Amino acid sequence: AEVTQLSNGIVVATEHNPSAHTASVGVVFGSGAANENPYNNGVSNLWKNIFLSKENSAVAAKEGLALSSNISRDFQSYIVSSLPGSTDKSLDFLNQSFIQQKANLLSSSNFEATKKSVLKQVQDFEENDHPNRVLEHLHSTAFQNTPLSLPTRGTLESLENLVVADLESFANNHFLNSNAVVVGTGNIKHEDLVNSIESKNLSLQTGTKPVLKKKAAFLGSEVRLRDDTLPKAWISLAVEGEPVNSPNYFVAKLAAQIFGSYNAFEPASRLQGIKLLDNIQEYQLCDNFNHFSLSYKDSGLWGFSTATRNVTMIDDLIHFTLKQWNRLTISVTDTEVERAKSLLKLQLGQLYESGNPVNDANLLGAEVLIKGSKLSLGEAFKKIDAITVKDVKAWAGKRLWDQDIAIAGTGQIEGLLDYMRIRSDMSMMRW
Amino acid sequence: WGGFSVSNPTIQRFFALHYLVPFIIAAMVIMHLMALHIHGSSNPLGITGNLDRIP
Ligand code: HEM
Repeated sequence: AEVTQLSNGIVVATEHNPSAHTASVGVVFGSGAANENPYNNGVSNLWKNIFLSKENSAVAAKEGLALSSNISRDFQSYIVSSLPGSTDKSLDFLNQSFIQQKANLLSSSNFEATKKSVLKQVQDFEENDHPNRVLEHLHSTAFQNTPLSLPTRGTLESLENLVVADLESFANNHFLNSNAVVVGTGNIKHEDLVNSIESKNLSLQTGTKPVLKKKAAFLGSEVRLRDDTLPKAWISLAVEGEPVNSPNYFVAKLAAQIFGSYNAFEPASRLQGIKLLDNIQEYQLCDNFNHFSLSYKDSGLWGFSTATRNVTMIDDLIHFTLKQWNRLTISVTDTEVERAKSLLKLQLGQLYESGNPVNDANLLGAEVLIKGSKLSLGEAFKKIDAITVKDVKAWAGKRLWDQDIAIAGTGQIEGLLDYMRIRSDMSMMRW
Repeated sequence: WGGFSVSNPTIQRFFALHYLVPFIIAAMVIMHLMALHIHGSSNPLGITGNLDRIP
């Protein structure tokens, strides 16, 4: 297992695996939804569905290729997959359809049909997908009036004002050679890829991207979307967390692993070594929860999400969870830290060593764009093993004890108390 | 009076009654707070308060 970075004008990164049976080749750009403004929000999500449109997918399918695309807050990628003997055809398809010609894809008949399909997807997301849209509303209230607040899909109000000239204006500012990384994963050797690119003279455009002026900033706030005709309540809560390239990046992920995830209907999930589960199962305070530690280029979020049918005891669920977060400053034990070390290593090993080269192409390109290289899994395991109890207590005294929070919620949330009752539970008046 | 005018038995029985009636008042205040717990308080607009409550 080894990565190889090489620059000749174009940054080329590979990750060779001679045991895999497919190969994957694409390009990742270093702009996401946090490089848009409130008037062209959704222009990245439209460029994805233009690339995945029917006439473009049909040209690829006669060659034997498949297409993927992903939109995030800091990056976006466009990936072609094939059998290991036809990576030259997949690199040709990325040259013709995406680099040279774009007036074929941006015809008026293709643009209006794609815009209709995207507007239906965003409408069905806002009406049916309740856990993921509460987490989207948590980002917009915590980073309000700041580039990290814009949703990755766009809104229905901002998507209908978009024309063809808005997509060409975004492509001239961000789809550049100094913003791009060419990636290759699966069964493909590194020097075979750099000689196929150098046998041509690929270059997107010369110049740099615009520089935004407002930096990300956390603000303690809340947003409530009450809907009494829904059968549950869905709540997210977080503090300000760690960015990428932070010295406390792995300590924050281990602290979330201490409290973990839960499913009340799976019998083995009920037997986990988490002390919070004693209070919750006595009166059945929720159906599921999960803790997270998200990281971006400038900021991050640390907290949990939950879903509940017990709508008269919502205040007991928030109170018991926040009293366990107080113990990370005061009285976290050594056996809880050793359990979280083994489970964080199992979770990280499953994320980076799945058998999908499309997942590996997204992870490799996003990390080379920020850091310039990639940290191996062997070196990440040695940083996790060196964390002590005193590292956890010093991190939680800075980020958790007596700090501001952000709350989002939907459904039957009448039993959720107001902000200052929840804010005062971030300290004990004992220590 | 305990007699024919305001005199010594009148003042002695008035002090003993004065000790007792504040304890009857304290029991009526408890019955007053029980009836208030059933319906809650009103508000200066005169209309229902069930839509927006704070603890
Ligand atoms: C020692 C005497 C008393 C005590 C300790 C007491 C106590 C209270 C308290 C704590 C409340 C709730 C808060 C408030 O609305 O101010 C209340 C409400 C109320 N009290 Fe009293 N009270 C006393 C005497 C009286 C008297 C003399 C009356 C009327 C003749 C009265 C009639 C009411 C009413 C109608 C309410 C409801 C007000 C509303 O909901 O808008 N109380 N009382």
